[PDB]
Amino acid sequence: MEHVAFGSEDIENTLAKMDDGQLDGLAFGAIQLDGDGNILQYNAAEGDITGRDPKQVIGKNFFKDVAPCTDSPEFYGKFKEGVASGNLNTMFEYTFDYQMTPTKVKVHMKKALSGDSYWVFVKRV
Ligand SMILES: *C(=O)/C=C\c1ccc(O)cc1
Repeated sequence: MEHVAFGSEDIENTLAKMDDGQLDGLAFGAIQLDGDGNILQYNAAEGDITGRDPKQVIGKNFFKDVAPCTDSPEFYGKFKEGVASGNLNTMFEYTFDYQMTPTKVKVHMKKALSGDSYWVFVKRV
């Protein structure tokens, strides 16, 4: 494992160092998105929760194609405000139900340490 706790204060500094191999060692799901919603990285833990094959979702649009259940003011709306503002740090519960057994999760969205990239972290609740 990669020892990083969900919701740590400096999580973006810790994950700046990890390649896809390392992101697969996290105990929670991690998605890296550009400012458009396109998927840059998708770890193994997220695949275990949603059933998606990480390698097959890279390059798709998260809100339009892969996870349309998050295309709502409660998820996408917050993301788009964060991108626009250039700052984002929010945590909330959500239910993932597109093409899967409805699953309650905790979501943490936060701006990456890198210019136009944004993290989505997920864990079961
Ligand atoms: C609603 O969109 C649920 C499904 C889903 C699929 C993949 C990811 O990463 C999140 C949510």
